[PDB]
Amino acid sequence: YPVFAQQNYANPREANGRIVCANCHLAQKAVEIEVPQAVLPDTVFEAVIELPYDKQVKQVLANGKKGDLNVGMVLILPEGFELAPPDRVPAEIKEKVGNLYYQPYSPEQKNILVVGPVPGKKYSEMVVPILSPDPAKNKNVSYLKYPIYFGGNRGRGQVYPDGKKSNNTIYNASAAGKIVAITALSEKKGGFEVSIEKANGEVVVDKIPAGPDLIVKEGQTVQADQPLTNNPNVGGFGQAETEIVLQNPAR
Amino acid sequence: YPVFAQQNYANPREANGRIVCANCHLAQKAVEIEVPQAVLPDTVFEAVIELPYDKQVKQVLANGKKGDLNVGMVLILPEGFELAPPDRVPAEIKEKVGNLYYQPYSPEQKNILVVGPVPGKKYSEMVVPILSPDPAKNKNVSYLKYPIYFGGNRGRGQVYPDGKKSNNTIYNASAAGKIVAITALSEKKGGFEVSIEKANGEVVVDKIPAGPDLIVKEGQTVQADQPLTNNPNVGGFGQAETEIVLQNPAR
Amino acid sequence: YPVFAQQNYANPREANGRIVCANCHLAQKAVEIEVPQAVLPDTVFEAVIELPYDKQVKQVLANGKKGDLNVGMVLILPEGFELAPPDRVPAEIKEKVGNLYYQPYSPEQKNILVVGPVPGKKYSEMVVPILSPDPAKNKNVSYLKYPIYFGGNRGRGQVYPDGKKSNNTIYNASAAGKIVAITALSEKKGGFEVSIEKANGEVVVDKIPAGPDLIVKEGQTVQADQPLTNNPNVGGFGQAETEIVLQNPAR
Ligand code: HEM
Ligand code: HEM
Ligand code: HEM
Repeated sequence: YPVFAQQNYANPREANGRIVCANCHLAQKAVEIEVPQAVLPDTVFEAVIELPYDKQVKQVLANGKKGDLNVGMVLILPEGFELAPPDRVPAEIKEKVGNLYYQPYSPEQKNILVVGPVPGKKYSEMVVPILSPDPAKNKNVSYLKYPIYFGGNRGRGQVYPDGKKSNNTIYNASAAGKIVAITALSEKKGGFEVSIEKANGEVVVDKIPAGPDLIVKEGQTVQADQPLTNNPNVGGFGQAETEIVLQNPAR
Repeated sequence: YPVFAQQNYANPREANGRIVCANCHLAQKAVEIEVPQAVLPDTVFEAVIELPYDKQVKQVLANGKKGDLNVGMVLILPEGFELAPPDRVPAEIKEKVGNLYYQPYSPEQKNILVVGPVPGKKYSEMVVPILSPDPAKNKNVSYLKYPIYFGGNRGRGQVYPDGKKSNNTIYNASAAGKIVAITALSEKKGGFEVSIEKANGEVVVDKIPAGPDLIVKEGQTVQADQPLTNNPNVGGFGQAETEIVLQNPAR
Repeated sequence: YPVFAQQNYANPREANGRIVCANCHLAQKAVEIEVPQAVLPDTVFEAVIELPYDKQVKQVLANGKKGDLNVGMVLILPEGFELAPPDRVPAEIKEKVGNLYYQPYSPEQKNILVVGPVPGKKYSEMVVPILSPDPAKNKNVSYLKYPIYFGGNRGRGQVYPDGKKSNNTIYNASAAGKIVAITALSEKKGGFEVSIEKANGEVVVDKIPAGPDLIVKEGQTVQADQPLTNNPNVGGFGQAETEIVLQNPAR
């Protein structure tokens, strides 16, 4: 979740421009963002983001069951830009925003906003109220064309903060050998146990949680790291970059 | 504690199933819950929950020493279901339950119960006396197969409501540089103070409470937010789910 | 803006005499400046500048729309000359000067004045109240014929300090190929996305902000750097040079 990024990465955007969500949300899926080409200083504007996907397709949940997807994002704005205060957000805009609670990536990064998890059904499109800075009061900001970086995700990740794989990813053979057995993990607790008899005769047992479907058969020989299941993931992460000009007014 | 969730989260369960304890109890540790396949209306059934862990493995305590772990949990029951009143719990069951005090998440949420902190050595397994609602009198409940969500934790968390870290977690360098000095935080209580000479001459001192162990030496160089200690945490949070059929008496 | 020059160029005039505004305001447009041929020591005189342009012609704004042009300038006076303080400017002149706030290029360069952005509608002609030095006190100056350099602009520039293009300039193809598609960058705010399929099947997408007009069509084949739009710029930067004699009054 955005909280996983926050708790494990001080900067959500890596040197090459990759947003850290990608370190765990391994599938790529297009997203979009639009902001006005230009805005006056100390003015509230809207950032409209889209995280499209097929609402009819459900995902594997942590409990192994199928369910709806949820969305989240991280928006990296120029230094000085901030989430617009509620007292600066017009009712018409609060209406478009809805019941969302944008938060700064950290108290020391008010220019980086996150939100989520929130229902994909209702928030595949979101509006972010942003307050532009004033170069006349903030020496760290100028009347320039500034880049804006966006990262948007839908669906559960493939790996956890501890490095363990979630049940929403591909599982591969720990060793090469003949599959001598495939046992159902339980009755309520789905999953499987794949026994691989190595060339030396030792048997290893690979545990596979419920979620992914097996693509291997008993008696089948597999190579080490060969996929033993398909990929159950139906979600993905996408990035988009845009820009905005902080106008320099004067009459 | 379960109270932290109560004081900070209105709903302990998020849309995808994640239970809020996960926000501060970063370690994942399986748990189990079992209830009868079905139950008649207005009847007391027992929910048996387990929070297994090696009782021989001591955890880091707040004072810096190693000691026993406590357990806690949040149980999400369908509306209408509540803790069975004492006058409805048979002597036999009260004896199994023990001196546990299950409390509603809030006065308006009797269908959500919590317990803890309580000694894991004595409560690694618990019995919760539940009273099934009566569709005949409660129109908000019907004869359906109802889900039951459980979240159980053992061991101290890694972060508090305000973001501060406990001493039962990993401490990382607050800045990149070379460790020019490592001093004891407390002469007698342990803990450390690692002085890091930044790449700009400026020296910073990172305080490390007693509890975790240092994995860096004097003169060593470290990167921004690089592990200065191990991860002392031996506990964990886990979620389990189940279901029960609210039976309609024939005749 | 004049501030871009101030923040990026220590000296607004290069050795060859080109004024730094020209590094970003690529269209040359005549300007005029007049100062009397001579002035007495410690005397307030006027510099009358003209930044002519067709007031009926609107320019492209940063937001993509059309609007008025702002003007600004840099005035390089001989060492010792400065903006005449208010107490030394006759109401007659202050009235001509209007509500303009001439400022030194930097605190150390009182002899170099800048102003703007200000509306060209009202300030296409400006009056600058200058105080001549006195070789009797400022021995760094004498009774000579001194050069004066002027740089005046109107309209938005073509490139920012970081090299990014503004939307008030020509956009060219990033690579040679055939335009396989042209879509709106913004559904309601304009702008375009030109898809160029180059020889080896690869496709690149050039983003053109709202402002310039496309001079190309889908199905058309272009060459690298070939203009994809017109030049929306209707403003311009001009320089002028004059001189003034610091008189040595009979004694
Ligand atoms: C970082 C800014 C970031 C975003 C964006 C993000 C979003 C996100 C959402 C919306 C969910 C819920 C999806 C759903 O369909 O329910 C979610 C879930 C998981 N994430 Fe995530 N996530 C971001 C970053 C990261 C990082 C850096 C990690 C881990 C270190 C990570 C991992 C995961 C995992 C695992 C899940 C699934 C949780 C589960 O229910 O099993 N994410 N993320
Ligand atoms: C919510 C339902 C929830 C549970 C379950 C839970 C349990 C729990 C226990 C039983 C302890 C004590 C364990 C021990 O060995 O002493 C405990 C301790 C801490 N918790 Fe917790 N906790 C739940 C939720 C949360 C939340 C949301 C936070 C904070 C915002 C949180 C944090 C912590 C921390 C830190 C501790 C350590 C306290 C200390 O001894 O210093 N918990 N929790
Ligand atoms: C320096 C002495 C200098 C002057 C004079 C000048 C003036 C100027 C004005 C008055 C404007 C506003 C015009 C309008 O119609 O809105 C303006 C705008 C831009 N400038 Fe400029 N400018 C001078 C110098 C420079 C320099 C050296 C740069 C860049 C490093 C530069 C660039 C631009 C750009 C681009 C703009 C457009 C800003 C926008 O509205 O998007 N100028 N300048």
